[PDB]
Amino acid sequence: GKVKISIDPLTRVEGHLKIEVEVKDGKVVDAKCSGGMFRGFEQILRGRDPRDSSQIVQRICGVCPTAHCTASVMAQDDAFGVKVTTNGRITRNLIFGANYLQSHILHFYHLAALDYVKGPDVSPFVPRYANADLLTDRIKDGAKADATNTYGLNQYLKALEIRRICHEMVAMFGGRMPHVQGMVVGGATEIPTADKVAEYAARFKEVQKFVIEEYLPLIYTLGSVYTDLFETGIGWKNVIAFGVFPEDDDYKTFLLKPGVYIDGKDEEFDSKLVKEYVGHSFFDHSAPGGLHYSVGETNPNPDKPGAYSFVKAPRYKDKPCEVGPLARMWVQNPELSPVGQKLLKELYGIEAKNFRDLGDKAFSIMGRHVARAEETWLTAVAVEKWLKQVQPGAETYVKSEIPDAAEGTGFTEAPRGALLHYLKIKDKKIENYQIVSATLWNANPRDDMGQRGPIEEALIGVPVPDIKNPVNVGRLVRSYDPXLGCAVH
Amino acid sequence: AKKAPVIWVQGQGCTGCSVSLLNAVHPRIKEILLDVISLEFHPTVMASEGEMALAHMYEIAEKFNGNFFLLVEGAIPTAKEGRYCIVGETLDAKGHHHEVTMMELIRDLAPKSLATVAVGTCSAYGGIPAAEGNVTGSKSVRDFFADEKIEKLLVNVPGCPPHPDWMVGTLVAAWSHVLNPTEHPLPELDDDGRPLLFFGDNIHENCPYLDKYDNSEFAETFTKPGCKAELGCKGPSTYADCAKRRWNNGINWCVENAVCIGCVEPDFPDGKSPFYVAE
Ligand code: SF4
Ligand code: SF4
Ligand code: SF4
Ligand code: FCO
Ligand SMILES: [Ca+2]
Ligand SMILES: [Ca+2]
Ligand SMILES: [Ca+2]
Ligand SMILES: [Cl-]
Ligand code: NI
Ligand SMILES: [S]
Repeated sequence: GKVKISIDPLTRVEGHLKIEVEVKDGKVVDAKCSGGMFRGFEQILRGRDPRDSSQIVQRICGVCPTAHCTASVMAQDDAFGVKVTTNGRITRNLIFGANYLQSHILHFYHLAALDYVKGPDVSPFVPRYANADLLTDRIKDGAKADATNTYGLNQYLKALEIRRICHEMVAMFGGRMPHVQGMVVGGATEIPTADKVAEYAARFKEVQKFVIEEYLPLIYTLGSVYTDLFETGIGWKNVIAFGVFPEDDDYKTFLLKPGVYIDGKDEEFDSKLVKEYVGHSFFDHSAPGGLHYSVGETNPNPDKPGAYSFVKAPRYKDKPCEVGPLARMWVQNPELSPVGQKLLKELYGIEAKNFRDLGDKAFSIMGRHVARAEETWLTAVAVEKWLKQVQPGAETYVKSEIPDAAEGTGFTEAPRGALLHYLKIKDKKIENYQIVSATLWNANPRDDMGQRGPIEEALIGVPVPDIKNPVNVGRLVRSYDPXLGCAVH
Repeated sequence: AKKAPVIWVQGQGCTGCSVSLLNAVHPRIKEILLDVISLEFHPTVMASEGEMALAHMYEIAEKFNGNFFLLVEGAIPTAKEGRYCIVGETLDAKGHHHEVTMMELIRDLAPKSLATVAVGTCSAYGGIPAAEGNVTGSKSVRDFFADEKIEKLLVNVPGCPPHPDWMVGTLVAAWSHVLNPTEHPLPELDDDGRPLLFFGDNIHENCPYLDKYDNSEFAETFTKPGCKAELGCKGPSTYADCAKRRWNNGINWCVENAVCIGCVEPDFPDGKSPFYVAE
């Protein structure tokens, strides 16, 4: 009595995604995640001036280009042997941090929320699933249903302007957005002025107000209606984080620290243990067993028997691990926002001080949205601080020369999860460039040993009581905020 | 107040053209969506998914045959029978599954459109996906149309990404033309099919640093005063109105901040590289 459901395109994610599930007795019993578009940035990059990479790589994704730019310039800093100044480090954090706010807001509202909020009766808000299990369906008190839906929809609409303001903030020291000009090997290209810091701060305060007063309350309210969605979309419960937003010049300390949590245990992150498998991916590897990214190979093969995705399969110590706000917030275990502490008590009867106090609820559809909203607040607190630390007039750029032969790796966290760029230089040109990038860790296919990727695994057990309206499949997938451009590059 | 019907499709794109559109002002995106266009299909933001989303796309392409704009973001890969870009899966009168390639989708929808508008350098000219080293046979809309012998009105709005003013302005001008062609002639296009409205000015000729250039005052590094030519600026060979319009609601632009990388040009990126070596 199994039924197959195939969803292609899985919309309201970035890029080209197919999801296939098998449903039996009202639950998903198997799943496959497929990325269907390939460009091959790692091939395109070969033979170029290594400095070009921080422009080229941004075109992997127009939603998170600052993350790729950050990883690239850090790889170049490493390979070129140059140390960034204090003000360069802070300026890079302000450019990138403004897009963290943009990205999370864009995701929750403009990608995720139409699985919960009933939009106006015009395209692109319709057509939609006939039985969509929305706020207007769930809340049985009709006036409360209308009021809550309108509350959510008005925030969706306002968030269009808030996310645009976040890009004004990115452009302030980044030049423009999408695709900044302001980050390069050696630091940042424009020294912040007192006036421009103040202009960034004024916009930031408006974004921060929306985060605290509108976004956080909506997420906690939404979860209080969809309590069942804290109880499904579980998955491996393995997470990894690389560290993001260095808080000192030697990159020893971060806003959100590196770490790994596997099978209920915390461990340190060791980059030597990252490798990629391609048994079910459209790629050929010269040797069996998975490849560390420092010897990564990008030889596309859409005819590979048994393969079903252009996404490779990264594993850590041969374990599937997921990434993103859930991962970072679990690893760091920061104190929850005052709003979160209050609304968890008021709306759920939950006493919680730190992120891990959510327990099992963290590893779920709603847990992922909560992690993302809380991280948006946490990032805003950091930006508010960096705005006081940044020094008008202080040098942000240090000169460098392209080395003949070198290697470098840039480690960061994209808004969607752990990101590194590995750069190998020979004869002053890119010899190899290997990208291991956020959604790659989430939306990957099975490895050579048949272990499902995190989204695939998290789909197992998701309720599908109505096969014609399988709304929880998309809800699970979108809780991960996938970027398939990033996943495949 | 009849809105322009739009079907927005993505090939080998990064969604940056879409994100740049979301940054529009005067009008802002809310007014664009509710008052200016009917965005019928767009994979990043639309409510429906899978079978329902594709069925709706095709229903619009039929009901509004010869009366919708096909907006294309990203390049069209032609190697390996189009299999480097699968845009969806369709289902027959029987129950079987068929993948749809970007090639198949464009071949299908372009003849149904009123006009095709290639937004971004990828769709207009090939861009980064079509750059040296790619193995996907990545192609622009104009080249794909030529290979396919498709004659459909085509307007290119390049940039990586294009400014929202360029996309909105071009689309509004096209729609105005359709509604009253003699009162609103189509914008004059250059040899590369992009409107002179936005791509007629040379960046360098219009640059506020031109006086410094003329006096041989060149910035020694990014954070020193002077013209940016020695840092790699491609303003001299690039045609766009960025010096006037600036970016992100007038907040900054590439040349003030750093360098122009020639992102609107048909030879971007290879003809504009290395980015940090002077022209
Ligand atoms: S033109 Fe540039 S911004 Fe637009 S899809 Fe292509 S790479 Fe992305
Ligand atoms: S080279 Fe660049 S910075 Fe200098 S005047 Fe020309 S466009 Fe302006
Ligand atoms: S200034 Fe140059 S790189 Fe920047 S948007 Fe304009 S054409 Fe593109
Ligand atoms: N955030 C983001 Fe994009 C993804 N996944 C990257 O890296
Ligand atoms: Ca195939
Ligand atoms: Ca890779
Ligand atoms: Ca033909
Ligand atoms: Cl703008
Ligand atoms: Ni992205
Ligand atoms: S980003």
